[PDB]
Amino acid sequence: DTICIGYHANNSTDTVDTVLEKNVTVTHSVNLLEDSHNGKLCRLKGIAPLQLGKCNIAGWLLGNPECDPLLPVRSWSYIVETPNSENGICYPGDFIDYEELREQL
Amino acid sequence: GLFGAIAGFIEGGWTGMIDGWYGYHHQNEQGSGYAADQKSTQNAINGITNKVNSVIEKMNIQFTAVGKEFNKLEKRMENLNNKVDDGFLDIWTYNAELLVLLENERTLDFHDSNVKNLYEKVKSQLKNNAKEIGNGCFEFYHKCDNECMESVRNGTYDYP
Amino acid sequence: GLFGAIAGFIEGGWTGMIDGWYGYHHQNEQGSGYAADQKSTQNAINGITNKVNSVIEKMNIQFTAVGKEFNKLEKRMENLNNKVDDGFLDIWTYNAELLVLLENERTLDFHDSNVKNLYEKVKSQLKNNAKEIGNGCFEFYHKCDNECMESVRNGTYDYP
Amino acid sequence: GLFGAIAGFIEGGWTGMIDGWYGYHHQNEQGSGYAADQKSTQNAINGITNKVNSVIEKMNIQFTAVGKEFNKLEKRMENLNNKVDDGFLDIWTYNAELLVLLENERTLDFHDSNVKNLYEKVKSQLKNNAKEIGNGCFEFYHKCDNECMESVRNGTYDYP
Amino acid sequence: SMHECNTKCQTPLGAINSSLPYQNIHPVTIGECPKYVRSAKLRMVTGLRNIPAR
Repeated sequence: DTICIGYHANNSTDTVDTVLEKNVTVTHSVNLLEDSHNGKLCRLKGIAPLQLGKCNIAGWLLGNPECDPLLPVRSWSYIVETPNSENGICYPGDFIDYEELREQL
Repeated sequence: GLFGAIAGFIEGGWTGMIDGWYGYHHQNEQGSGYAADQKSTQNAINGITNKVNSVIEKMNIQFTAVGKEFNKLEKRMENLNNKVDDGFLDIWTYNAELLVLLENERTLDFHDSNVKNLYEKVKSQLKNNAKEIGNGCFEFYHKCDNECMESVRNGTYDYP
Repeated sequence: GLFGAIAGFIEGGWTGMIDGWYGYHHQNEQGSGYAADQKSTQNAINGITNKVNSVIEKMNIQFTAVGKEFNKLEKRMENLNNKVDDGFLDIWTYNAELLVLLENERTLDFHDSNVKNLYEKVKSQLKNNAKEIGNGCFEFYHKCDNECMESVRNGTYDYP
Repeated sequence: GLFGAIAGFIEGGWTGMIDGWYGYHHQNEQGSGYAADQKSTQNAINGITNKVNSVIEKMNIQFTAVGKEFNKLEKRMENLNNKVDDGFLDIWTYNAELLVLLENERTLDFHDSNVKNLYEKVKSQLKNNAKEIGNGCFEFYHKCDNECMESVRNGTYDYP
Repeated sequence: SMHECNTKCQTPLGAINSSLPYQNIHPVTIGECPKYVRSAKLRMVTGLRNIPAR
């Protein structure tokens, strides 16, 4: 008849960093950091975004002929461009207060 | 650790406990086995759950944050926007990593504390009925049953 | 708590102790009453006064901060101003709610430590000439007066 | 401090110790000398070196921070620039003095912890062969060699 | 690419569907997302130090 006080252990190879020691092996832990994403553009609360695609803001708003598929788009939850959003202004000059117009939109 | 139980006088943790974070390995003549202390386990779990809640609750959700575009004669207000976005991101990353090092240490201090508070609680019951033998292990003078072991678990065993 | 005296080995605090945060109860033949331990009370008050000073004096007073005006073609510098004010207020509320929850737990740990440092100090003075009984209380072996009971308070009584 | 060993039960530190932060002093028939307990001192030096590295690592080196001119009709954007520069410098000065006061308290508590861990490992080892005198000093009941004092440093000591 | 998925948070790389307080995917966000930080590990301990005694 003996009685021994002790603490828990397991097979858990979880690790955490402290001020005293880095990568201390621990029985349980959870990550507060997120790294997972769908890899996809998705609907924001059941409503689909506008995808400008081959066009930018200025080609849609002026109604550039290469941006005619974007002219019937009434509503969106957010607006998306791509790295190849080159179909904008189709005759040279300048767009006065462009930076403010996309900020309104 | 800090208080001196976790890798301290108690040499290692036992995989025979799965029921809780703190427990008693009884070694009766009626048979050996492990039995977790539900009090120190649940007090630790409640304190950990409130720490897990607190760190997530203080992190109020990030809303829609989009990049601002500026023209060729707006390089200063671009570098002000860059300085603002970088300088906030530095502070949020810095507070996130600083708190993680501090709270992981304070949690290991807290668990070492809970083994110590449990050890002294059992020692104050086994006064002149037992001697300390294995740094956690007590050896009884009169040999008592699994009922008398459970009396030591639940906070009774008032014997001299 | 952490140190295991406040709601730990001492079950509750006395409402007859008002003179200091730490002290002693009389249970001698010369009658009951309370006498405060001024050294544990004052060192706790000094630590509390310095942490109260620290948390206030680190916060250097806010000068005049007023709203800024923006026309219909200045919505970018309006939303940059707003992002700066909101992002600073997020960090400020976050640092304030970190400090208050952390340092309230450290204050409980600090006071719980001062009850340990007092109890172990009286145990090391009393030794065999008094034994622990009422988890805080010490039964005198040979028995002695309120002068001898006072001598334990002031840091003398070096009797085996 | 927070564990009652440094400035507590041991009255003061020894200037004859130079070998380490925690150590013993024997008074054998073989003579006297200060000899550090290596394992506790080195573990403390690792804990201090890791915190010293961490607080230097967590800040990232300040790149080119150059002042920006604004004309007579851009004084709002100068007051945005100045508010951003001041508000970041406020927060970073507050973070620096926060972690200095907090971690300097935790350092003294950590060393005080390591001195009580050094005393309690010797108390649990010497057991029935020695009593307390100067609170830290252990008069033996059998008189054993400086080899047997080294057996208390490494923590073997084969006699109950 | 756009798909018939739904979410509470979008980024330029893809849609996050999590309740964790921080993220490290992209600073640009739409809807209610976790806080962007440059961290690679913000793992908090819930248990004690694992010492299996094996």
